[PDB]
Amino acid sequence: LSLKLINERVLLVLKLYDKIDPSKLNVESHFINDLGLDSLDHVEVIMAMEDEFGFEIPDSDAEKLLKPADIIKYVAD
Amino acid sequence: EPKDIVEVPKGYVYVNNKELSMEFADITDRAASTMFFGELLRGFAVTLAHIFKEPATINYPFEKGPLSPRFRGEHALRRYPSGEERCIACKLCEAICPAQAITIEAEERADGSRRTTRYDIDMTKCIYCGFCQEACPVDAIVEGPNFEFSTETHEELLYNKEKLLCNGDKWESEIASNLQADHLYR
Amino acid sequence: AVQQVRPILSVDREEARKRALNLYKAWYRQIPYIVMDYDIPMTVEQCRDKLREEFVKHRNVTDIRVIDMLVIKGQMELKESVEIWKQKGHIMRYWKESQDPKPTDFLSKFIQGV
Amino acid sequence: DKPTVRQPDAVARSHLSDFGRYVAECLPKYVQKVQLTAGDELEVLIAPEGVVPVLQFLKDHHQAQFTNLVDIAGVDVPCRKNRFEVVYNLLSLRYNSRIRVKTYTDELTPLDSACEVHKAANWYEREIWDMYGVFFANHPDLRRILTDYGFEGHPQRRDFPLSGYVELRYDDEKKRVVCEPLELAQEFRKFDLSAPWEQFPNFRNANPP
Amino acid sequence: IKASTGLTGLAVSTNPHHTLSALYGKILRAVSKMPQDASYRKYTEQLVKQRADSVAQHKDITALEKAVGCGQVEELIVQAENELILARKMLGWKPWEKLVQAAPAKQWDWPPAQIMEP
Amino acid sequence: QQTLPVAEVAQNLPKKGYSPFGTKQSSVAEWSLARLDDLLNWGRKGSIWPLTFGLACCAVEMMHIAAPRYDMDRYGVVFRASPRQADVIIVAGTLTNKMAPALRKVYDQMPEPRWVISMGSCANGGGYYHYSYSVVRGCDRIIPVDIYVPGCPPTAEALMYGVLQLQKKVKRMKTLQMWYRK
Ligand code: SF4
Ligand code: SF4
Ligand code: SF4
Repeated sequence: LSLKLINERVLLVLKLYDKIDPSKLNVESHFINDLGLDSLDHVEVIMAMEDEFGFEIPDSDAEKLLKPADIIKYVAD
Repeated sequence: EPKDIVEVPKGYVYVNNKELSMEFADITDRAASTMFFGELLRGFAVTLAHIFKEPATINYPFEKGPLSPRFRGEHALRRYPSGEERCIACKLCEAICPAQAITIEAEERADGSRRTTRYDIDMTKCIYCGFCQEACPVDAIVEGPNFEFSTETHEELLYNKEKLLCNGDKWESEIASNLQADHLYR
Repeated sequence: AVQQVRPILSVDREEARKRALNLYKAWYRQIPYIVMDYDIPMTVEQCRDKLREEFVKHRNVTDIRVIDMLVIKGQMELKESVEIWKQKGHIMRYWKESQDPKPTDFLSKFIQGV
Repeated sequence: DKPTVRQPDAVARSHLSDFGRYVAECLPKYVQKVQLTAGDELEVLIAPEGVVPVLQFLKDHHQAQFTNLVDIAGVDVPCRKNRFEVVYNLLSLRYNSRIRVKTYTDELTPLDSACEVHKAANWYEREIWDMYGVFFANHPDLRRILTDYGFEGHPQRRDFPLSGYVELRYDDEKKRVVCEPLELAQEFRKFDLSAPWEQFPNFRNANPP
Repeated sequence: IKASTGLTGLAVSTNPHHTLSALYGKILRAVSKMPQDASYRKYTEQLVKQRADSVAQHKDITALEKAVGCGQVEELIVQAENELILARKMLGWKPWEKLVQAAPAKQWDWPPAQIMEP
Repeated sequence: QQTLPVAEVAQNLPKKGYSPFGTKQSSVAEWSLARLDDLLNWGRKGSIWPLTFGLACCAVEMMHIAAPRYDMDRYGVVFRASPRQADVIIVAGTLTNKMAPALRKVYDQMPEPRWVISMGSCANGGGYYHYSYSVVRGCDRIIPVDIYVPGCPPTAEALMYGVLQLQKKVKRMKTLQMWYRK
């Protein structure tokens, strides 16, 4: 559903997010290993992402999210 | 009289036990009061009656009291009729003071008598319990009759020995009279 | 040196890790309300740092029962702050603003005295 | 023959002794020990898990009918391994008697709340959590009841300084009251109230290992 | 019939003889499920018989209260409603078993913090 | 300590006069302000409205000052509830930390000129709980204090004597006479 619109949003959240670099900002990039974000920082991003999309992700739904690929696919719902 | 809804055992009094009669003689009596403010009428008689009593007010400060010789008030260090201070820095008063309001430092005087070089009471910490005057073995410290020593500064409520000694001279006549009239009980 | 004990809230470190993150959610959601409803100098970004700064204090904690207690107390404050039972003074108490810095270098402490 | 010594109430002592044993048979799983205090008052020392069972038994059993829960006192003893003890004072109006139930817990281990049996313990348990730091599982809403909001620590533990760590003052810069590290004009003057000579020989050899 | 119970919020009971009889009957069934050697089973089973028979023996509630003492018939019901709750709850706890938690050393020692010389 | 004058010495002293500023003003403008300054002080002196704080067991003896025996109202003292209309605050009791922000605010809401009275040892210096972990060691840490009434609790007359000290303190304000020099 409007995947490109979804993709630009998800990647916008990361670029809009601070303490991160737009380098390595691919769909396959790994948050805690490649992007190298603290597990607290990880929560800040995804739970900031809920603001732009206006969704509400439970923890058991939020835990799966490990990559922008996981988010962007999960976002499709 | 109406009956009691609950029978009463011995050694017990009930406050709302009597039921309400249903005879016209009584219902009308309740109705009349409920209808012409009868209950409130006697309430108004009582309050008006108090207009015609001497009010119990006292014209302080011209008239004041009454108190008793046991009254606990401001502190004062007494002294013997010779003039020598009674306190010997035994420090019983310091140890018993519930509020720890007393600080004493003692030193061998020049003439060699056990005496205080310091005796401070923090009147903003004292509770006027009176344990100090009960513990003093020589009646050195007493709670004088004075109860009018409000100040305008916190610092002025911390008494050092010179302030306490001054009180023991200003109030000496009355303290000696209270102790005489009260020591036998104590 | 291990002993059998009764759990507090969680049974596994992973569940404890899960609970702690939720407490971060609820606080991070709540900062915008606290700024509005308290007459305090601090802004959302400053506060959102204070949340990060202090969750870091308990960085080396390992025992799940200790982590449970921190989350019990951590949750209690949030309810007392989601409500305005905590007054303006108490919220700013998290910054210790009144206390001025005490230098750490030896020469400064020596000159300043103990 | 001697007026100063208090006269023991033997009849009340007799009933409590036998009924004290009675509880021991009915609740073997939990009742560790039953003892009759020198004040002719019964104490029932239970395991930590037997709180809700034992309290239920005393309130509902025909013979006990300890319907009225009066207190929940907490006692801190750093010497013991389970430093925190919790004491319930129950009253039985129908039988006109009092019984005490004690239990022990650690700093961390939770203690099963007894709001169910006697929901008079709604606040008493809240106080215990606040004052000592004993957590009560299954409580409706545990929360500090006495100390200041955001007060850190648990004041009534024996390992807590008397004056606390922080005072309050008003700072006209901030237009609000601020907390600073404690600073007393006059220290709390200790007194060493320790007698060098033992006075109560009956307790010298008491409590053999 | 009592006009009033005398206690606020406690209503006079209709057929207290039936209500008690059912409750005592229920208790003996719940108690029966418990192991025979359980001391609680021996006491309530003995007790409830002493209460149960008096309920059937007497047909006048005033006479019943004297025969049993222990409060008004309304309270007698209130009591009986409890041991159902206790007896039912206690079939889950199984209190008759051995001591669940052996006491720690010095955990019931008073006065505390004294050197013990071996 | 300055002792009182002897009768014979005092038998010569002139009558004190009401105003504490005397009638020795050099100019008309100064003298009018002095007399006009008395009019203010006479007003504020007459009607001092406490706030009905009543925190702790000094509060009970703060009721008996309004009781018929001593009758605070004789002096124009009238208890009031709202801090807006209240002129004086009688902090009577132990001001604990949980209360401390509440007293500060209530005091701030009081409009000037506002005077504070400290009743009893608790509010004076922390009193019997001076060393407690949850007690403000005296209300002067939080709000300025204008009169300290010692006691525990202060006797009813003792507080009455305190109130009269506040009247005398009010009586000698120089709000206008100091504007002229300013
Ligand atoms: S009256 Fe009591 S509290 Fe006051 S100084 Fe004496 S002993 Fe201490
Ligand atoms: S008890 Fe009496 S003699 Fe002893 S130190 Fe105190 S005042 Fe002096
Ligand atoms: S100063 Fe004394 S009377 Fe007043 S509140 Fe404190 S303890 Fe009570």
